[PDB]
Amino acid sequence: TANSGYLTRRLVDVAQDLVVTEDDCGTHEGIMMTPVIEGGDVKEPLRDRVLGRVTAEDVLKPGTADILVPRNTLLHEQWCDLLEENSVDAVKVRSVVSCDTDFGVCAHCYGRDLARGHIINKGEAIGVIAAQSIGEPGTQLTMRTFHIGGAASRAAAESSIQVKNKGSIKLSNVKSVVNSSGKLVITSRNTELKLIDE
Amino acid sequence: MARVTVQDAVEKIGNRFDLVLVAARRARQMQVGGKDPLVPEENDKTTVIALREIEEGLINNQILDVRERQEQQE
Amino acid sequence: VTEFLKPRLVDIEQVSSTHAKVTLEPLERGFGHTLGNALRRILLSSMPGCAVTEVEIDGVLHEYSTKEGVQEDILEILLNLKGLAVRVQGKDEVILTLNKSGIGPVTAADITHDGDVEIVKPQHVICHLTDENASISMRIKVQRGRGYVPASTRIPIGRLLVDACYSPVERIAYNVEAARVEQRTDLDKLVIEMETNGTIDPEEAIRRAATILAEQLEAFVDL
Amino acid sequence: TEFLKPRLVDIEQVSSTHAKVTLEPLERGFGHTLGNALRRILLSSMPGCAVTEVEIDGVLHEYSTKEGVQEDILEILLNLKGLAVRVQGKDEVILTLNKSGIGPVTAADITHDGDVEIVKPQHVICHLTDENASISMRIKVQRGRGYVPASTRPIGRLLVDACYSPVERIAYNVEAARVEQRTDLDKLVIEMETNGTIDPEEAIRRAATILAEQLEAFVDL
Amino acid sequence: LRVPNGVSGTVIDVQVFTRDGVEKDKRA
Amino acid sequence: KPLVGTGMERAVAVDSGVTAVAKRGGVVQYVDASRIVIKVNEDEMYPGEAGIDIYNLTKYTRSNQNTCINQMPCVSLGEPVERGDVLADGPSTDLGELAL
Amino acid sequence: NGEPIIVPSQDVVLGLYYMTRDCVNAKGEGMVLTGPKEAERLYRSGLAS
Amino acid sequence: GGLPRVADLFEARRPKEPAILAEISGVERGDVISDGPEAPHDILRLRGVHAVTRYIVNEVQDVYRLQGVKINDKHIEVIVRQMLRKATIVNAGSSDFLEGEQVEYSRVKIANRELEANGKVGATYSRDLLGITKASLATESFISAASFQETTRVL
Amino acid sequence: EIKELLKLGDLPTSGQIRLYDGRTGEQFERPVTVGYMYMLKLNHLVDDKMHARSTGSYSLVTQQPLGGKAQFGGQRFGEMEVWALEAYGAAYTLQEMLTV
Ligand SMILES: [Zn+2]
Repeated sequence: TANSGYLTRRLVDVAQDLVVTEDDCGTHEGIMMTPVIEGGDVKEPLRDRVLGRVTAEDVLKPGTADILVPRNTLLHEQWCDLLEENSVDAVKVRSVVSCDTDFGVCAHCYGRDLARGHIINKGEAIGVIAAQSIGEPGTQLTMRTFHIGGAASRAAAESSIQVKNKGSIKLSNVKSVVNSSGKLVITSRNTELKLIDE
Repeated sequence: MARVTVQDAVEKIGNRFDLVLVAARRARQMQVGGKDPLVPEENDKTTVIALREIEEGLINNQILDVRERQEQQE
Repeated sequence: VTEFLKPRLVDIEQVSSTHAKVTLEPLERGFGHTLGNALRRILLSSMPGCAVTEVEIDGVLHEYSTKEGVQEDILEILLNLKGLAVRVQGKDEVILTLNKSGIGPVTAADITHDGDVEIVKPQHVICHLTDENASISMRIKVQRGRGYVPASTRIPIGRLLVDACYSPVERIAYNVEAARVEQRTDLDKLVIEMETNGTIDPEEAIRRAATILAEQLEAFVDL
Repeated sequence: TEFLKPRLVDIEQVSSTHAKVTLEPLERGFGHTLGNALRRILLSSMPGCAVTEVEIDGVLHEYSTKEGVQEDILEILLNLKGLAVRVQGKDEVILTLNKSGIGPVTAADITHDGDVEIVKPQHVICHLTDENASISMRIKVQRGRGYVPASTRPIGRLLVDACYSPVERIAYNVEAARVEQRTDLDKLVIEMETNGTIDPEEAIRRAATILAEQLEAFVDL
Repeated sequence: LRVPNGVSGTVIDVQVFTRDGVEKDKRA
Repeated sequence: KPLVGTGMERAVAVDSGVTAVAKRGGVVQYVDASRIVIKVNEDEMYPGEAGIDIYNLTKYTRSNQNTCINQMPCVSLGEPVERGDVLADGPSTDLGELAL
Repeated sequence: NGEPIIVPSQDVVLGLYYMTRDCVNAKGEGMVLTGPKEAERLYRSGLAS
Repeated sequence: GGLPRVADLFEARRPKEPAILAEISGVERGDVISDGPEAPHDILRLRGVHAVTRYIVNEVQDVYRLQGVKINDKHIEVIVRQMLRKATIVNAGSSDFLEGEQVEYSRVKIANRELEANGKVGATYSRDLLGITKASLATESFISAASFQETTRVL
Repeated sequence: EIKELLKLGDLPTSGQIRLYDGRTGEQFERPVTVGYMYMLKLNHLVDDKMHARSTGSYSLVTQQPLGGKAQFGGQRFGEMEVWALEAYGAAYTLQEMLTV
């Protein structure tokens, strides 16, 4: 609990200053949100990755020269359903780090504040909220350790890989050699396997 | 209704942090000054009368500023 | 001593014609539950009134059968008849005839009038005739009884039994809150929310239930 | 469309405190309706007598001891709390107890009085262990209902918690019956277990009167 | 004034100590 | 007493020192709410000793945590007494057992 | 995050899914009803499970 | 077992076995030469703030996801932006800053905007990455730094 | 052995009996586990933990209310509570809890 409290205090004291100060800085760049999966089960689908984040650039549907949604708009639940229906892969959204405002952040880049359900107003202390949000789970889950009874939370390591669904195979950033048996033997440290449908 | 939730009260203003309108001027001039409440009191304490007034739509920053200007002249 | 507090019917609020709420304060600690539960059971299971119990339609014989010319299902017809409210003055059992031809809705106004039958809501819908030429002729049995009598418990080749909801009460509920006279907090407040089918007002039903319980208790009281 | 009003058909007394009362005939769905209300009224609203003040000549407070008596003053008060008495026409009465010599000081030692009646003379209050030792107490008995703590209510007067309720256990049951060739009817059998102070029929009639008086208000006006 | 707040009870024991040489007064 | 126990209550109650244990056997000559007097058996008394045992009990003395310490006799007149028998019950004790 | 904080737990869920869970061949199965009010009346009266 | 990884990530501690990244393209910029743990400083100075933000957010979310707790990314992004506030200037330009100095990024931005407004030459700079302790201890205001910790040094 | 002992005393083997609702006199739908269990009253009573202050005495070097129920002192509004008030954006409540 002491380590968790120290981490929380350090986060609060480092990120105490920034507050919303402006409505729209006017920039264009942003980071690219893509869905994340861990071995066959989508932990975070694309819907909640950009739920409440304003679009940066080129969010057009997979149809050439036609735009599904205009620029600099906030994604509601119906907007997210529209994205899911057309199955958009990844979207570029503007974030807090790539903002041009001085001594603070503007309302649009931060996006929707999760407590209220709409876009963030002016004068809300983002930094303290972020620090508390990052700090609470560590100390809470540390305190809740003895509930399980001290049993080891060890999951058996997987010796092999079996694909859940049928699809084409794909190898990304792979350097390999062929042994006598002919099986592809991986010789690169960061070889990744991605399963792609038809 | 108004005692439980102020969502309708803030819908007219549009900013939750702009409660300075409700408290700093309306409730104060009701409590200390001789200003009479608009809506019936219903035995409610002050600061709930004002919230009801903004909820219905009689009190807003422009209206209070205009009224202040009216009592500025003599 | 041998004296207790008397609430004296603090208030009644009418939501609609047949919906109401009644509030009594204060009561002796624990008497609210007794009064509320006794009234609820008596109102829900023992009040007498008249209602439809069986039907006969010449065209049909089976409950799951089908009949052409009507939009509503046979089960829907049975349910609509079950929802009908009737008042009878001086007869135990009544036979009613309903005949209709044309296209459009069929309501309670189309039923042939009898001397003792009174319908509170002619606006009640029975079925819809989407075929212009087709006609419907049917017979309805009305009986006076007590409480709810399901059709499965009870069980005339073409007679279809109807779950008879004789008691005029549609929904009864109660709740107990804490009331306070000066220097006393453990007392009780009773609120009763009631809704009837339109035969009588809820206040009259409450009065009838209280009277029934009083008559039941008349034998043991010394006074 | 006729209601049958029940009547109290017989009373049975298995012991001096355990009794059974039967009501017949009852309509369907009324046995539980009557039984639950009667139980909830009997368990909480019956009147009775209890001990409220005990005064001993040679003591000052409860946290003390007297020479010759085996028990503490606190245990003496706790034993006197369980005394069962009956009073006829007075609200409050005063009883006196005087004893000397070795022996169990029991309820029968209380001076015999015309109107106050003792139910269990074999109930023991204390013990005396010395020939020269002697005890003398005064008791005040009132009438009421419910549980009245001493905190809610001269040096040497000891206040004791009052438990006026004379009823300890109620258990009702509904049984099938054949009264007048009508299978819908049934009978209600109520088992009462008290301290022997209140008669069963009087308690039943008092409960019915209480419920009827409460029901009088439900005639809307 | 001296018995504190809401706690209330019965006085069961009273002890007294006086400095040596000074004669005891009244109750002591 | 605890209806379901482990059998270790007697040892704790006896070795706690809150109870009053009998040093010598005999017969209870006198019992009271604050004293016990035991007539010691013949073979246990000293040649010059009178032959009585006097136990004084503790009545309503506060503890460190402001609780109550009290002792109640659990014997009557004329009862035989052996060595180690529990004469009186201290706080949270019932006939020589730990009762919490 | 977007999830709410006031979520029923413990006894509330215990009652709720017990209300909503079904059983085979209970008392009163296979019956047609007017609406929820009749269902409440049938349950409180004891004519149906 | 995982919280110390989060503390190290937010403190920007050195991996002590850094991976080699090609500083200048010619091999492309940001490529890997010898495999190993990637230091955040190298990722930043070779691929911009966006790549280091992605790296830190992904690593922290990876640590937090096993336990099952859900934290939105914008909070970690705010923290990451809060860490990187200082810059080292490589060419002075027409401004008053001299050689390689650690200065606040906003002051540099207003200085560059003013110089571009007045028809002069702006300054050129590179980011820095600082741990939360170092970033909080090195700010414009000294009251906050004193009230945080290490009161004697700051005072 | 527990089941045999229960069977000896004429009680159900499963240990659960049908209970009835006190207020409505209606049978609970499922059998209920009832029995005898041994309970203790720990020395944390609400009679002693309750406290409240409006205005009393203050410290010397820093004119703030003292701490502790014995001295009739107020509660402490620490750093984390200030962070919570800041996160809500409550600026007047903080200013009254820090100065007035
Ligand atoms: Zn921006």
